[PDB]
Amino acid sequence: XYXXXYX
Amino acid sequence: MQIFVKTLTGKTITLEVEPSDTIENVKAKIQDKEGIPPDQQRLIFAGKQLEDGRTLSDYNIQKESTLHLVLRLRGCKXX
Ligand SMILES: *[C@@H]1O[C@H](CO)[C@@H](O)[C@H](O)[C@H]1NC(=O)CCCCCCC(C)C
Ligand SMILES: *[C@@H]1O[C@H](CO)[C@@H](O)[C@H](O)[C@H]1NC(C)=O
Ligand SMILES: *[C@H]1O[C@H](CO)[C@@H](O)[C@H](O)[C@@H]1O
Repeated sequence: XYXXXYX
Repeated sequence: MQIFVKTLTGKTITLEVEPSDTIENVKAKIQDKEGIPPDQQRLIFAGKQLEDGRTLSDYNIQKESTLHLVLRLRGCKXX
């Protein structure tokens, strides 16, 4: 991880 | 045309929209009637989680329809 979203 | 937004509280609210108004505009129209932040609304209709950037006509939502105002589910996809 280390980013975000949400998809 | 006119639509209805039934909520968890069970209180039906009469909204007055147009075929051109986007879903987000509808959500924001609720912020004018109640004060609920649009960024906290999730309109469900016909077992579908209506997208923000998309008009009513795209969903074929016809006159005198009833949507559901639930709370945005924090997704678990992502990180
Ligand atoms: C990310 O969202 C998940 C739910 O979808 C949570 O379970 C998870 O704990 C969240 N992790 C976070 O770090 C949330 C944001 C925390 C603040 C980030 C500030 C940035 C780095 C400037
Ligand atoms: C995360 O993305 C999903 C995509 O299905 C969405 O349903 C949910 O509202 C999002 N959660 C947020 C923006 O916190
Ligand atoms: C979720 O998955 C998509 C796949 O395209 C990535 O682009 C995104 O950054 C995240 O990993």
